[PDB]
Order: sequence, then structure tokens, then C-alpha cells
Amino acid sequence: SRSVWKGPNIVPLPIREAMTKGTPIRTNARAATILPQFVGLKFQIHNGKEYVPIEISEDMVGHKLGEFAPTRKRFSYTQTKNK
Amino acid sequence: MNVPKARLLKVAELSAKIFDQNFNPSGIRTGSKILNERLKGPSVASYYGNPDILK
Amino acid sequence: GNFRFPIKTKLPPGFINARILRDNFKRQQFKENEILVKSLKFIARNMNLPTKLRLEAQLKLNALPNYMRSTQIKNRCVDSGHARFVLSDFRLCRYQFRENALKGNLPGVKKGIW
Amino acid sequence: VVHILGKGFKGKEVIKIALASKFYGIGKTTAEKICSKLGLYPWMRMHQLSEPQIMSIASELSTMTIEGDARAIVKDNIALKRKIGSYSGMRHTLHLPVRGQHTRNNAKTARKLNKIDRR
Amino acid sequence: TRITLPRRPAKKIQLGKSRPAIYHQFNVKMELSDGSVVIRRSQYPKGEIRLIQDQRNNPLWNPSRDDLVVVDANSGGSLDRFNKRYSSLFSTVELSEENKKKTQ
Amino acid sequence: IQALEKSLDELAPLMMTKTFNTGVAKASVIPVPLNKRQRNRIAWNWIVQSANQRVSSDFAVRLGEELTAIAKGTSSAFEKRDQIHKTAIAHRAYIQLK
RNA sequence: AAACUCCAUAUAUAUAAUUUUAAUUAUAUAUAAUUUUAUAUUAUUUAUUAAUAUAAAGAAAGGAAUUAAGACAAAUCAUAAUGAUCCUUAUAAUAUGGGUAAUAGACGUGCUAUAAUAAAAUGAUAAUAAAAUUAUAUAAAAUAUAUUUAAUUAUAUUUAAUUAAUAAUAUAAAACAUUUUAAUUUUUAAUAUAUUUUUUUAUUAUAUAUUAAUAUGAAUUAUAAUCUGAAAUUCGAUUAUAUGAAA
Ligand SMILES: [Mg+2]
Ligand SMILES: [Mg+2]
Ligand SMILES: [Mg+2]
Ligand SMILES: [Mg+2]
Ligand SMILES: [Mg+2]
Ligand SMILES: [Mg+2]
Ligand SMILES: [Mg+2]
Ligand SMILES: [Mg+2]
Ligand SMILES: [Mg+2]
Ligand SMILES: [Mg+2]
Ligand SMILES: [Mg+2]
Ligand SMILES: [Mg+2]
Ligand SMILES: [Mg+2]
Ligand SMILES: [Mg+2]
Ligand SMILES: [Mg+2]
Ligand SMILES: [Mg+2]
Ligand SMILES: [Mg+2]
Ligand SMILES: [Mg+2]
Ligand SMILES: [Mg+2]
Ligand SMILES: [Mg+2]
Repeated sequence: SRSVWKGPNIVPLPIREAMTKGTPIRTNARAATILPQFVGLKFQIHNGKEYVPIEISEDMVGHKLGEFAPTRKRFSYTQTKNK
Repeated sequence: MNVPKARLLKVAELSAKIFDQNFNPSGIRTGSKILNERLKGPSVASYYGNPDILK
Repeated sequence: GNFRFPIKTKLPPGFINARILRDNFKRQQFKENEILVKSLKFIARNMNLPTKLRLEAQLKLNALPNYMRSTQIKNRCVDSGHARFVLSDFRLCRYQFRENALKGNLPGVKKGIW
Repeated sequence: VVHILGKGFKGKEVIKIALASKFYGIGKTTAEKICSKLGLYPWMRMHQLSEPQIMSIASELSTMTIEGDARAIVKDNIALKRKIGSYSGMRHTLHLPVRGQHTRNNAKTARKLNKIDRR
Repeated sequence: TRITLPRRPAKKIQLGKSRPAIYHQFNVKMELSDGSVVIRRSQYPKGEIRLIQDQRNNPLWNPSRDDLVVVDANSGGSLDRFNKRYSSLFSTVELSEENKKKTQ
Repeated sequence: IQALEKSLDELAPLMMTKTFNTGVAKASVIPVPLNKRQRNRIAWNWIVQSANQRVSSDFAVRLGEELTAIAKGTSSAFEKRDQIHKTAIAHRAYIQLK
């Protein structure tokens, strides 16, 4: 956990266009902190291959952006291993 | 520790002024260590030697 | 006319490999503006200054290109370019410190016996 | 046998250790504070409690987060994580480690214990 | 394999004894976001409720309201923790510092 | 000290039957003598194992109790000594000058 | 092969104004042993001798490096280098994210435990070491904090001295003494008791179970802080309040 006195992790994002025009924000900044001003905004978070669209909620505030954009999908085992 | 703290801190800041030293009685985060850290750029830059060696 | 990096830097005299060139460029750029990084880090971590100053300082730190971060620098073998088991006393990788040592290239190194 | 809030205690064990052990939410420090507040000497046993003393312990220990309340807080926190859609909530649902541990080997106790209804 | 509770012999409600269902209910006062209070006939046993968010504080239901205070569920998040843990870094003047990335 | 010495000497066997693979039909079980250190080791193992059947929580106390009992000729370790010797007798004739 | 070689050992000389101290040391040269001598009891090619012991003269007893020729078409083209072949708007070069950290099963190494020939607290004229590190630094003492008078533990405040036989990393830890320790009714406390007094004895209470997880064990997880970094979500390390699997 980042020290509180340092302040939240902050990154330049096109928030003005999203607040007024409603354009979704597409970013690779998965380490940015969801500030309370991002509630109700449409984000699209990179995951290495594709940008996952999510809309920030009140409960998500304070978390990081990449916490909702999984990078590797669920592990599965092919039972019919054969040989 | 019978001596009052007021006397001890009076000696503390007097010495600090004499010896050109910081005095932060409250212990707040002044960030002094950031500035006082040495610059290592000259040494890190010459890791691969003199680029002007005769060829 | 198509230099791989924004600033035209000189070339190392010894062994050169693409990776070395990258690391060397990072070294020179970090050296150039390490004072700026230190000043910005001070402001962004100072609660005695207005929070706007902290905000802009943090913003400008986050915007600095990768080639000004000290953390980016990785020590490499100056004779082979390998970036594992590099001994700072010689800047030589493993098996190149050994080879050169046996050759007697290193000023005082010896075969360990005790 | 001394019964406090439905918890069975032998007559030989010290109050502080027994309290810290049987109740979910109070540890060594909280038990020490509880015993000190009611004036029970540090190494007093459960035999020597009187009915007023047992009542005071039950009453004073019921003004702080009970076993059920603490478990509710934990479960609510997990539910928050899962409903947000966070990575950690996903690990809880799948019975997998949540603190960045390796799953290629081990990860047995996480599978056995991690769940959305953690105790 | 269905979960079904077995059915007991249904009692005979012979003709003329079909009494109506009058479920126990309480005269319960419903406090809205404003001072408005409406009396609702409810089964749950407690007489007053406050509605944290309701039609009063919903923009959809009050298009003409210039000033409209907004409040949401308080379970944990911005209003709860982000504020007290970060109570020095302040502003929407500050929101203009991270306004745009100036990227095409 | 001499109580322990006589305890070890009386309790420890003089010779034990060590089975050797010699003998295709059956392993040759021939008595073989033991020096003092070997005998003391066997006796000590017996009295320690016997001293571990006592209620105290400190093995200095339980070792002392067993040693006192042995000093008065009261313990089961003697039966083991007799069994080994009877076994050695049961194997009289296979000893060879070699 | 052995020997010369290096660490270590015993001794001699030299250096050090014994405030870089420790001289009980440091490191240069040299000597020493791959020990010698005597006696006897042995088997023998008959002391033109080997092992058995004794005796007496010795400080005298170890480790490291060096692993031949050939064989394994053993490993390495990912230390590096070249032959052949293949790519040249891409198989070369840069940046932002992700992966190398995925988990059914299996497997080789280790760490930590499953309690009383063993774990925990405390021990300030601070019991007792060696070898290493500190110009891309080491960081004492004092402070605020958690936290109570203090101590211990972890951060923050500030840099004392030292770029080193000088100061710091750093009061070594086990050891040893005292106290405690569930299973354990082998315990506690209420009275008396007394030439066991930190203790014995008599009566009452110290319940509910059984092969068992404790005041063993710290896995998993909730929350709040802290450190490094521009950045700790995938994916870092500590502290505190709870959690307390398996064994
Ligand atoms: Mg690095
Ligand atoms: Mg508890
Ligand atoms: Mg001296
Ligand atoms: Mg040789
Ligand atoms: Mg060979
Ligand atoms: Mg051969
Ligand atoms: Mg091959
Ligand atoms: Mg290859
Ligand atoms: Mg190559
Ligand atoms: Mg490419
Ligand atoms: Mg790997
Ligand atoms: Mg190995
Ligand atoms: Mg133990
Ligand atoms: Mg030393
Ligand atoms: Mg030395
Ligand atoms: Mg200190
Ligand atoms: Mg000590
Ligand atoms: Mg079990
Ligand atoms: Mg424990
Ligand atoms: Mg803990």
C-alpha cells in the first residue's frame, strides 16, 4: 500500500471531454487511483491485448484501474490428455 | 532524565545554529534527505569508458 | 539520419550491442537531468508547500520519459553485454571476470586458495 | 466450568488467555484490557470468578464487536470485493490465493479455505 | 431429485367459513428526503423510516431543480475512506490540472 | 559413580548374537563379544528407555529414579540381558576359531 | 603420481616512539617433519626387515588448489566469437501495457512445525568470536510515534565520526541463573495444619470427556499504517489489531 502522506497516484487523463461530451477514457494507466471525481465516467482499461470497458462506481473509488481489467483468463485443463 | 525538556531543546537548537544544522523539533517530514543525497550521475554515466578512444 | 534515440549520443569504445546502447543512453540522460528529478521529488513530497505545487510536481515527474529514471539503469558486462552476475568491482560478467582474471588482465585478482 | 456468553471454560485456565482464545475478535491485548478494567489480577483463574464478576465480564465484553459482528465485517468486506468486480474478489470466488502467491505449486489451504462465505 | 416439502391433509374450509385475509399492518410514517412525510400501511414493525435517496433527490424526477443534493449508499468507498485518509490534498480547480492528455 | 559402574557391568551383556549372511541355508547367527563401550551403550539404552516410563517432567529426576531402582536390582532391563545370553547359549556350537 | 605452491602451525630476526593498540597484534625473510631414536614380540629373503607394543626427543595434527590420454557426436551458437544456411519495410530498431508470477495432476530440492534430554520473558561496571563492508556510502547518539515510567520492536525526525589496524555496519547468539509452560486432578484457592515456609499435610470446590491441536504450531484472510521507487492491480518488503488450516 502506498504511503498516505505521498498523496494518491495521479495521471493525466482526458477527464474534461468525458465529463461534458461523455467520451469514454481509453488509458494504459492501470496504476492510476480512481479519484472520487471519476464516478459515473466510462473508462476503457488496457489488459495487454484489449481495452476492457467499465464505468466507475462509488465503491470502486480509491482502488486502481487495473484491478478490474484482468490480464490472463481462467486456467482450464483438457481432461482428455491422451498420448 | 531529570533535566526539563525545555533546557535540552534550548541546547539543541543553539547547537544547530552554531553548526549549520537543521532543527526540526516536531519531527515533521521536511524532505531534507531528498536534497542532501549525493549526485551519482557522473559515476553512472562513465560506466562504459571514454567514448573518445583512438580508433 | 534515423538515430534510434531522441538525443544523438556518442558510442561506447569497447563492445557494443543494441542493449548496451540503450543502457548507455539511459545513463547519460539520467545524469543530465537528475537535479531536475531531485528538485521535483522534493516539491511533490513537501507538505509545507501548497498542494497545487505538489500536484504539478507529481504530474511532471510522472511525465518524464523512461530514459531519465535511475531505476531503469541496469549494470551490464562491458566486454560481452550480458546482464547477469555482473560484478561491480570490475563491471565484468561471470565467466568474463574468470577468463580475464586467469589472463591476468585484472590488476590484482588471483586464483582463490585457502 | 464457567460459562460466559455461552462459551465453556475450564476452571484452571487464566482469564486473559481463555478470553482471548474462545471469543472471535478479542486477542491478547483486548483480553488484558478487559481484565484490568474490571480489576482481576493478571493471573486469576476461572474458578475464582464470582457471579457478579462473570456478569461484568459478559456485560463489558458485549459492548464491543462480538464474534458474529466481526465475522459479518469480514464477510461484508469479501462481498464488497466481489460485487465491485475486483481481481481480489475473483480469487475469493475461485478459491485461489489473494495476496499474490504462486499457484503453480502449493495453494492448497487457499482452495480449502478461501470462499465468498469465509468464516 | 426435486426439493419439495410433503403436503399435509388440507383442512376443509367448508362453504360459508371463508374468512378474508387481514394481515397485521402498522400505520408507518415514511420520511422522504425533504420534510415530506407519507403514511404507509406496512407489515414490518417500526413506525418511521428515512429515505436517504428518493424521488426528491433524483434528477430524472426533478428536471427543473437547479440545486439538487446527491447522496448514495454508505457502505465504503469515496465518502467513507478516500476523504478522511486524504484530507490534505484539496481542489474543481485541481481537476483542471489533469483535465486533458492533449493526445490525438 | 561406582553404583552406576556396577549397574552397567551387571546389566550389560557380555556377548550378543550378530546374524551374518554366511550360510546359504540360513544366516549364521554366531555370538560375538562386545568391548566395554559397546556394553555400556546397550545398558544405557535399556535404562534410558525404562526411565522414560515415569511421570515426572524432568528426565534428570526420572533417570535418577531408574538408576536408584537398578541399584537395588529392581527393573525389567535384566530380563533382556538374560534373553540375549540364553540366545547366545542357544547358539553354542556355531562359534569358530576362524 | 609424489614434491615444490597456498591457508593454518612452532620458533628466530626485523618494523611499530604500544594514542590507528592489540605487542595476547599485524606482515616481511628464514628454519622445521613426507618426524627421529631405542627396545621387545611377531612372520620373513634373518635384521644385509616388515607390523605390534613400549620408551623418549619433539609444538608437530590438518585443509585448499592441481582431476592426465581417451570416451560419452555428453552441455553450451542465450557469456563471447566464427563457418554454412536463412530475414533485409523485417526474423533488424523504439515506446506504452501485459507475460516470464497462469494451476487439474505429478516431480527434485529446501524452510517452518507437530512441547517438558524443550519452547517463551528477563539478565546495563552490558559473559565470550571470527571473517568481511563503508566516494554509485556506512550511517551512530539523541528525539516523536505506536506506548504505560522505562526498556525491547518497527518507522519518522538529524546526520556524529569514518572513505578506515582510527569511526559505523555491531553490546554476537546459543551457553548459563531466574520465572512460566496445556495435555496434567501432576493444577489452583477456602479454611486449618507446621521443624519442607518460594513449601508439606487433612476436608470441600476445582466436570463432561478421549485419541485427542495447546497458552504447540503460523498457513489462509479482513483492516490501518510504513519503506524503496516516477509507478507496489496483475506483482515487492515490513509493523499493528483480528484470523488461528494441516500437522
Ligand atoms: Mg535494477
Ligand atoms: Mg480470539
Ligand atoms: Mg597493547
Ligand atoms: Mg600433485
Ligand atoms: Mg582426462
Ligand atoms: Mg579406460
Ligand atoms: Mg547431442
Ligand atoms: Mg538457441
Ligand atoms: Mg552471439
Ligand atoms: Mg522486432
Ligand atoms: Mg521463472
Ligand atoms: Mg541444486
Ligand atoms: Mg516447544
Ligand atoms: Mg576482528
Ligand atoms: Mg583478520
Ligand atoms: Mg539509534
Ligand atoms: Mg550480552
Ligand atoms: Mg487434526
Ligand atoms: Mg502461539
Ligand atoms: Mg499477527
